[PDB]
Amino acid sequence: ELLRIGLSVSEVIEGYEIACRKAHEILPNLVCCSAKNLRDIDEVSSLLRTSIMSKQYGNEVFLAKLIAQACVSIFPDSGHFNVDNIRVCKILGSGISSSSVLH
Amino acid sequence: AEVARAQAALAVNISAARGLQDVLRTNLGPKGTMKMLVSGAGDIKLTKDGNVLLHEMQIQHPTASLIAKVATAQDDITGDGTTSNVLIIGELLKQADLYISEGLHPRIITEGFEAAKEKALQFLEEVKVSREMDRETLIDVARTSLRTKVHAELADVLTEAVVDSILAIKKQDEPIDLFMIEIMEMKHKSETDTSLIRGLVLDHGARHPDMKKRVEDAYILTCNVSLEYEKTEVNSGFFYKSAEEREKLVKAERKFIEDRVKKIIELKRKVCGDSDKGFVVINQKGIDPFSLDALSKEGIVALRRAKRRNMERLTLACGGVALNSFDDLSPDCLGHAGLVYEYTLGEEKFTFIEKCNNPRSVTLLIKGPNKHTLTQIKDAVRDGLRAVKNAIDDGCVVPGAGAVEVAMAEALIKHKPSVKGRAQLGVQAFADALLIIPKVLAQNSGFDLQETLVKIQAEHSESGQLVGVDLNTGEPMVAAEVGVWDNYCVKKQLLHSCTVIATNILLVDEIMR
Amino acid sequence: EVARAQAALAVNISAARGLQDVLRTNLGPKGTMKMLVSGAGDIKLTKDGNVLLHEMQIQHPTASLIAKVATAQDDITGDGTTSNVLIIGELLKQADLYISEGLHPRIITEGFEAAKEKALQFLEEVKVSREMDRETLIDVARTSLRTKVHAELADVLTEAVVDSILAIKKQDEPIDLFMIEIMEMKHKSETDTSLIRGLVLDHGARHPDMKKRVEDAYILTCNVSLEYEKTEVNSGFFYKSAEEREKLVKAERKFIEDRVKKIIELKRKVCGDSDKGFVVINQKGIDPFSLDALSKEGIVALRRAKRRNMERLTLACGGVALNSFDDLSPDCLGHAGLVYEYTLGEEKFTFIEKCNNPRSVTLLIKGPNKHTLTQIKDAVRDGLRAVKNAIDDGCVVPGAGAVEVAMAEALIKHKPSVKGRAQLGVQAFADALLIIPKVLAQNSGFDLQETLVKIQAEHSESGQLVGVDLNTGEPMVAAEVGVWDNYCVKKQLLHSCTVIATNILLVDEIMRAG
Repeated sequence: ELLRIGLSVSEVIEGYEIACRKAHEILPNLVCCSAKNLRDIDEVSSLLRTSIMSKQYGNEVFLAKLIAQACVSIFPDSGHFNVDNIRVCKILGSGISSSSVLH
Repeated sequence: AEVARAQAALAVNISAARGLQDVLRTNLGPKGTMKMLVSGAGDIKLTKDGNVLLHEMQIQHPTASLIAKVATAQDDITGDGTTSNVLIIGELLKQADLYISEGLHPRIITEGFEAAKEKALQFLEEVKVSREMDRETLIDVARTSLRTKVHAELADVLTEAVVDSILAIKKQDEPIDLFMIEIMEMKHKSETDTSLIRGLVLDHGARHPDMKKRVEDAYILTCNVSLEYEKTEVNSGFFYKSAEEREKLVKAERKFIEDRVKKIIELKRKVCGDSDKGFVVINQKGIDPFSLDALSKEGIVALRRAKRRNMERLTLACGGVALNSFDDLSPDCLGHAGLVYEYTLGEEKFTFIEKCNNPRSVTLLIKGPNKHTLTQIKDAVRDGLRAVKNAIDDGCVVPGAGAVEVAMAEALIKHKPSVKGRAQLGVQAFADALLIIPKVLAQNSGFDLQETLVKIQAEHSESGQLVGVDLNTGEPMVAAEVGVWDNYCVKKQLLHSCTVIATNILLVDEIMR
Repeated sequence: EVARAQAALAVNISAARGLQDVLRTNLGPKGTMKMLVSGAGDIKLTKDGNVLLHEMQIQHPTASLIAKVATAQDDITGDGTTSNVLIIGELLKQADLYISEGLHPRIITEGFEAAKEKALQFLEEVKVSREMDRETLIDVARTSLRTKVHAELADVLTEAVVDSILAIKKQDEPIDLFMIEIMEMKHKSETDTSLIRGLVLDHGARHPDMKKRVEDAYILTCNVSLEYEKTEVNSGFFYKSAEEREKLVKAERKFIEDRVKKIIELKRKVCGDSDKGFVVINQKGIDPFSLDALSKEGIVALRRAKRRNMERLTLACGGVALNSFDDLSPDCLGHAGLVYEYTLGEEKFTFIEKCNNPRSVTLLIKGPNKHTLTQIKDAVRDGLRAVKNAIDDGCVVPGAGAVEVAMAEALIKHKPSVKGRAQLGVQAFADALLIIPKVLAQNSGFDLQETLVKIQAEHSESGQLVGVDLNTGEPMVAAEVGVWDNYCVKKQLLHSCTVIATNILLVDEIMRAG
């Protein structure tokens, strides 16, 4: 449109830029509550549930609880978290919700 | 075979150039863009700088060969104007085109040009004022020379670091920076950025707790050829005279490693006295774990993989002599970096060779995870480095943003070349290529390359005012106040590389295939 | 379909060049004539801008558009038609060059307007009064004919030109709507243009010994029939039944024979003396025994004249339109100081002259009797149309593009708008000026520019009007050269120049419609 309207390249780019600067400014303001536990599966699972929501159509709570367990309980803290804290042995049989976290 | 002659050969020339040139006109000032470049390799490159686009790929014409020629001039001789140099010629060509569109000799219109360039050169001396090589005076030149080359915000953070680099000098005064360029591209959370890090930086350094990360007193044995052979400036076999001799060397090869650390552990105490002064062997190949540890354990810092450049800049930086062996050396030749500091940033160690005894070599740490970002930011640096180095080499400085061109095109007021008027036309032709910077910007930026420049012209015809199209919004102002000030190295040379190639095509009436 | 955006413009301005081109020398002493076997298909010969326009069949709309607005100025000027065509395209290119550079045509049109007025404003500055004398009448009549014909034929006609216009200043009439009575003689020779301060008729009718030399001229110019239709008519043409058409004719010759006797005493009342010459002029035929017995009365009589002639003779001779052959007043019947029936070629041309009014005055051109004879005619009439402007205004100015550079010297340097937005159109405006002198000179000789700078520098030196010498292709001061525009023409041109070049510059589209 701004190309049809005739606005130049950097012009509207400066538009989104200073605005994504403006938006990044508002993003901490639009933080709505918070939560975490360096240990707890369930509370941490919900974010890990809802982040994988987009990335999963499958069990939201079950992979919530596993990776929450996994990410947490592979660690003495989980105040630290790293690249591979969790790996996978992909194995069939039984159920897909038979999946288990073994550190 | 066949040929082309008269204006037929000429038309092919003048059309191919101005057909290629306006493609390049998409980019200049900050309001230019970064032109996508994909050569035969497949990599995307975004550059507002001429040399990249010009010397990588071209739509193939007989004119495309000469354009990189005078493009090999501007970046070489200056480095600022590569973006600017191209947009001048075809604007002059379309002018001269009119005169041969009228019909005339390309020879007589040839003679109508170079004097005007020679005039403008005079006029360039005239209108400019010699300016300080002071850091902050350079900034207004620095941003602009960078910004005429590359987009503002990059040029803006470059304005700081480039000047910080070109002011880093020992007063080695050059048009460019050879040693002040040490570029470290680092995968980082910053996609486009350059970190100024003083002193020679080494490609890497080796980790070990006993190996000193901090060497303030460095006795540097430059080290290339590995631990695995005795007194060797090159790795080669002492064995392998038959088939079973292949096994014997590697059985004796671990011996030289301990022999070599034995040299370095004693050569430390030889040269350094006690172990408090870190003895530096920068081993430009991999250090074997035993001697990696045993040099660590003795206090020697055995550094893994410097560069041949980091070997030669070391010969410069540390004021000491390099070596390709780890052999015991007389304590004299051993390099001294007032700081040898291995620096782990991200996962990678960059060993500073600092307090350079010749700090003409500094280092820039380039940032990106994505090479397309990491290449482009690297690209904007160095064309602007030599551009801003043309600021601090030049006690003369020429004010930018069309301040000096209206001081020519108007002060070229004609019948000064009255003879045939062909110069009066040729100077007019030349006068009309002057304003491409006031043109391309008010083009790129708001309003009109024309309707704003008429003010520029007018407002310069007003009060002799230094005036110009903004690099940014394309509206009139006073270009002296704005500080936009072009390198004095650019202007003169910027003219030469134009009219010399603009002279050739005119005298070229012929082409054959 | 339609043609929009730039396409509504290019085709118009692209057509406006080759048009402009061919006639680039239709003009000045450098001017070159053109023919047409093409446009109207006949054998045709013409030199003038507007006149060569109409002759062609011009299917491009713009080609027809200027023909209108040019004809307006073509009327009084008669030259500069070819001229005004040239500067407009010279203007259109620069404006196109802006839109080629890219820009808005209406703010560009807006850019003409001060410049036009500024040039108009300059036009009264550059208009220099040479009042009407034969010199200014010569030098404008020739430079017009030097434009339209040979400088030879210019000075050949420049006599005949000033010939009639002396009596129109006796009329004190700044225009010539008469004395423009022209007779075209059958001869071998083009150049012979005979001044007759009266009229000429090709007549003297069918009979000699009528005293075709009439010193005391008493002119009855009549449409009465001393001869008439023998054709079959009832309602005015052939009637379905044959016979009723017949009864009409037997009253014809009797009516004619009677009017002979009416002229007898019409000779006796009027004159009574053959020594006092009487002239009959019939708009229709005259039977032989009429003229024969009218020759017996000491009367020459001219059958089948024309309405202008009747009126012009009613004017010039103080003559009559009177309808009768009955006894009439001699003072009614007009007078000429001399009357003679002259013969060159086949037909006997009555030279009536020293007429009571030197009002309708014959300039009699001989000629090859061709489109060439037609060619040599149209120009001298325009040669007048030049000098009438010279008679019109008091200000007659050096020609050959003398004014053009000084305007571009006047206009552009200081911005006449002091404003670029208009200066755009102004820079476009003041380039239009220069083409005619610089195109003709370079056609006639040395180039636009190297000649310009010579005309420029001397203007730049003096500001005096140095024109072009088209005898070379170099500048001279067109004062001495004699090529002299009036203020009228150059006044008129920018009007016809600009207003047509503007609205067409502002075409936002063109469409085949219905």
